[PDB]
Amino acid sequence: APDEITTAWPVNVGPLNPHLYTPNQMFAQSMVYEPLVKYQADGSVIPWLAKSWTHSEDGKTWTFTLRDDVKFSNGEPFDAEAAAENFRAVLDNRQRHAWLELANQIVDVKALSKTELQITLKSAYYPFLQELALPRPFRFIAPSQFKNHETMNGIKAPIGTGPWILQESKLNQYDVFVRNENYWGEKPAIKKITFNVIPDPTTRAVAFETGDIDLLYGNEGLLPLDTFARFSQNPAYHTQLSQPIETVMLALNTAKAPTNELAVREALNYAVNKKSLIDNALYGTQQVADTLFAPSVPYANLGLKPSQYDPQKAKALLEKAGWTLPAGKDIREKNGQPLRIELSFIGTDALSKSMAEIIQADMRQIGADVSLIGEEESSIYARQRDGRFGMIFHRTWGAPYDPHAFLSSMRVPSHADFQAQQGLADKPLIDKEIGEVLATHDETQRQALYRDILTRLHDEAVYLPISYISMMVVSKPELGNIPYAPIATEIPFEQIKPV
Ligand SMILES: O=C(O)CN(CCN(CC(=O)O)Cc1ccccc1O)Cc1ccccc1O
Ligand SMILES: [Cl-]
Ligand SMILES: [Cl-]
Ligand SMILES: [Cl-]
Ligand SMILES: [Fe+3]
Repeated sequence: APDEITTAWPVNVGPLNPHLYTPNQMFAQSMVYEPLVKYQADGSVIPWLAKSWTHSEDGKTWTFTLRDDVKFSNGEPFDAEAAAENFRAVLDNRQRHAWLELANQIVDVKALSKTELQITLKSAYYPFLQELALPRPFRFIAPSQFKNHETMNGIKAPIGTGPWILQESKLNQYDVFVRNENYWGEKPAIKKITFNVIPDPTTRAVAFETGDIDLLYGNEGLLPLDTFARFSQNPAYHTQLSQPIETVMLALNTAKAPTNELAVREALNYAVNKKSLIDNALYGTQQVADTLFAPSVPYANLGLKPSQYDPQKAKALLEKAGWTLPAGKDIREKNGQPLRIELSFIGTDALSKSMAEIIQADMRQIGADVSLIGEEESSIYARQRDGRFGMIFHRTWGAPYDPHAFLSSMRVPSHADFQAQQGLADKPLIDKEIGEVLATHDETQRQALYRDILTRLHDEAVYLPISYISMMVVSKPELGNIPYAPIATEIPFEQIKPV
């Protein structure tokens, strides 16, 4: 059976409501549900469920011409009415989509005919098409599967137009997908995909070694990185490591002592030998990051000055700010108060703990006492939401979220980035400029605004960028080369071709 594969995920795929978040898993929502326009690696979108579109003067009114040959997996038609109903269902839950500015921008969605769909916006929102292309929430479930003409209170069957259909799910055991034999587009070569629920990274590696799974595909947490490196030399196996997809960093709390001091945040940014951190904890598998966004990120090639590892400079910065060493102690003090910073992380995540131990050791060497606070996932999520941290691990979102959607979300108070930035004197100016950059028509102004926002965030040392991380693959050689999807959160199962 070379047209059936078995893979793994730490949890079940969830209900596969196209319009909700946890516990829905994005890769799976993307397997079943499809967008009007599809994101491509080059930053553009191509026609998808919409074959063409135009906008008014006045980029506020958009009219999409939809395909007329698409059916949902249950045989019901996809048309402008079905699409319009989906937009209504999403926007009936508007507050849950605040992070995504398109959700605050849509004023009206109307089916003008079976094939003409009209969307009107508040303002001329530039990233409109890219946001329609996201895994969620703007993808389409058969409206017959709404509950009481909504999706925010749940759905019936997870019926999409996509190339995969969920066959069955068993909580804490597995999820099975089958090829859609009535897909409007190209038939996948793979007919069946089974996801075994395997929460532990070493258990996932063991399941591969035993032959129990055929494919593992994910970020730096996919499997232990020492094991991945051994696998890459094993001629019985296939492995891949993509080019970097996003940044991993610390976020520093500018509203909490002692990270409220610019000098402290600058010093911390000179204290870490990132190459050593990566060679120590990540087995050399990732790239050093010195800016929030890699220079390859749209609008982010700004020539920002890196803070290279320089513990002499880190110490001098702290000294100048009045943090000095008592005899004969290693931890600096100012006004008799110790230079102590809490780093909270998920206590069961071994990679986080490994990185945190390295960070603690590096910062001790410059006289900062980092306290490691390892907690359960729920408590960490609460800390980020509410600003109850000194430092936390954080990551960017990858294409096409970076930079515009990541920046957009910095304005949302109940999230880590706003919370980390809350202490900055220029936070209001930053949030103003983020609003402006999303709305601006003037392309030179757009570049200037991105420059200013990213330059302030960099110069104010809000983050401590660590690494640009890659997607990783481990596979049975019989599966062949495994492609990557343009959207960092999607897995392109329909492009796998064992041939
Ligand atoms: O992540 C948040 O801060 C809030 N999420 C909005 C932005 N995410 C997009 C999304 O969830 O679709 C960004 C994102 C990008 C890439 C991978 C994962 C990911 O979540 C919504 C969100 C809400 C509840 C639980 C988990 C969630 O992700
Ligand atoms: Cl989740
Ligand atoms: Cl490797
Ligand atoms: Cl001072
Ligand atoms: Fe999210």
